[PDB]
Amino acid sequence: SGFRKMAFPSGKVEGCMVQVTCGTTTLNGLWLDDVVYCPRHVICTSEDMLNPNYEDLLIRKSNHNFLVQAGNVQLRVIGHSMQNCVLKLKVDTANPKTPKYKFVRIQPGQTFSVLACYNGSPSGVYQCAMRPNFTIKGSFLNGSCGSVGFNIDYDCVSFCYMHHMELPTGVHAGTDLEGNFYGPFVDRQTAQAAGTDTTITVNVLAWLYAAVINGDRWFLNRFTTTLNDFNLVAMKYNYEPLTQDHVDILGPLSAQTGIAVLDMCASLKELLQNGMNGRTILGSALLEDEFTPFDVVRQCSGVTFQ
Amino acid sequence: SGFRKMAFPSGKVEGCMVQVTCGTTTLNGLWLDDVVYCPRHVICTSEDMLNPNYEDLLIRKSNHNFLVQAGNVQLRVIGHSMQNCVLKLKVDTANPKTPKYKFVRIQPGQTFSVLACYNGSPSGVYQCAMRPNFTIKGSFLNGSCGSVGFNIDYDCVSFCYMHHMELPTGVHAGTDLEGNFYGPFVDRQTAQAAGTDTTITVNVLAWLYAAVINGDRWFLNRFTTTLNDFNLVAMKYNYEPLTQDHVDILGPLSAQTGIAVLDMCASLKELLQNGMNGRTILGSALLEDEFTPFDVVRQCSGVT
Ligand SMILES: O=C(c1cncc(Cl)c1)N1CCCN(Cc2ccccc2Cl)CC1
Ligand SMILES: O=C(c1cncc(Cl)c1)N1CCCN(Cc2ccccc2Cl)CC1
Ligand SMILES: [Br-]
Ligand SMILES: [Br-]
Ligand SMILES: [Cl-]
Ligand SMILES: [Cl-]
Ligand code: NA
Repeated sequence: SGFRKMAFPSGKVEGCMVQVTCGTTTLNGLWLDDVVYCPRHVICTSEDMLNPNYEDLLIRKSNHNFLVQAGNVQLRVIGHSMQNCVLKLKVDTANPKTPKYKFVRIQPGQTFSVLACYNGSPSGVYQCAMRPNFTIKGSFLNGSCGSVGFNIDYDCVSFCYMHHMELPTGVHAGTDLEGNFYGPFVDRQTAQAAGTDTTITVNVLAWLYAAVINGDRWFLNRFTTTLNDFNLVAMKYNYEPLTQDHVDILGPLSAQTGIAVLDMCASLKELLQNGMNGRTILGSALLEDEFTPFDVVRQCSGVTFQ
Repeated sequence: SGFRKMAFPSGKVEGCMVQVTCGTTTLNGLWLDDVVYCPRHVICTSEDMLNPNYEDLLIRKSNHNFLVQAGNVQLRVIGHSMQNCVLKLKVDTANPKTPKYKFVRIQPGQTFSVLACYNGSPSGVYQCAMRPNFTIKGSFLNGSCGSVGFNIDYDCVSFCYMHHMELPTGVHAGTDLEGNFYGPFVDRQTAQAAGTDTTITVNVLAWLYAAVINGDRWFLNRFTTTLNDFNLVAMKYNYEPLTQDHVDILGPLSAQTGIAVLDMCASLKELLQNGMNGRTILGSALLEDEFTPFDVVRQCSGVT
């Protein structure tokens, strides 16, 4: 029993973190095989950030303008290239600790673990979700760029996020490992701002299924709903629309608990209307939306406490 | 900016997890140098758990009764002994991945990271606090015994918890790595229950300082209080008493924000008496108590 924001064990990623320096700027890089990946903004000064021309900034650099440090060892850069907003530094040594990995671009609502790093050294690990507005609510300070997000389902690390910056509301923006930003964000100091965020409905439903698996049903009711009437209500509380794909993904949790998805939707409609009335669900006084259906299956028992 | 429940990176501990089997029972063990540590209840059948005489059950076991697997490698057991509620299996191979470590016993209110494991394989990491009632609100299923809790300082892992059991309310109990239980719990299938818990006041104050650092200041006010008047309110609301040592431990956060601890106590007193009036602090509608003052400094200063 229990239910916690559970990250993946971070060791396979810790062994890939390095420090990258270009001039006076230092940030983190990810060392996989003979390539170190990092935000291309490592080649900018603070002044360059208003309107950088990265092609022009990069042509002016040699391989030896990049210093890469892995623990106490300097790696020699032997090539460089830019792919979208990531810089790829080829080094003379393949990382002997490279795990089995892949790169995956995720969709809004998906979760991942973040290994926050500073100066190439890991500081901590926590879970995040890609918000519907393409930001993440992380915990990052100056020096954290280049920290990555990943999942490790089945011994393969799937890297899905690299940190590039903090927006004015204190939320975070970054790219996939091919250097494409999530959302409309750019690696330039523009007036970009996080759009209005919404709640990840399918994840709130998955977390209510977790609460039923763990033994609580107080929030259920005798009603059902159509999918369209549920979306018309949910959108008034700034919840994302629930699609038939989301209903399908909740199928295994519905089967384990015997609660039809549209009947859990009716329970959520009533929780939005009433609140908790001084109760909590899985230790929370608010509806949680950063556990996916897959995350609930990963953590909960496969037997419901009936 | 931002404030998350953050665990320590778990790699140094992952390299120490192994599977221990005794008869039909399999659980996790911690392999440091040439010793594997695990709960002593690994030697019990379900029937033995009702009234185990561990000395007698262990006297009936020899080295060959224990199978230890580290990944795909079988480690041969060459000695065994118990220390309190932990079994120590001496193995023929020293763990080449043993980190610098210590065994430390923590106090209620302190936090730590848990590496949940099953079949010797790490599955997940999360942050927990030792509650005032000596339980932990973990997340564990069958097969998780032997999972450990730890903190890291520089390169040294301080192991502080080994998982033994779940209580009827779904919370967890276990020992330090010397096998001494936290709380009045025993490794026997007999009636046991978590006692009434209380809220860790010093941690709620640390989290209010984290909220101010992150720009959430609505709960600040012109008032101050005294330690005695504040403690009368803490007692009424089932909060732990605040001591002068807690005021001193909050010193660095008080210096960083410029807010005296008794000034923040007056804010907490008003939140206890009035609620949040529909507002949230750091995204929470509850007063969070599983961040210590050091956890806030660690996260708000980027310690690696
Ligand atoms: O280390 C951090 C940082 C990360 N995360 C959080 C915090 Cl509080 C600081 N930096 C360091 C300088 C680099 N810029 C890049 C940039 C700023 C604004 C628009 C776009 C871009 Cl790409 C990011 C800021
Ligand atoms: O794997 C788990 C487990 C751990 N954590 C959570 C859950 Cl849901 C199961 N087991 C496995 C059998 C062993 N007993 C030992 C024991 C039971 C009752 C009183 C005291 C003791 Cl020490 C613990 C239960
Ligand atoms: Br006053
Ligand atoms: Br909450
Ligand atoms: Cl949590
Ligand atoms: Cl995968
Ligand atoms: Na005040």
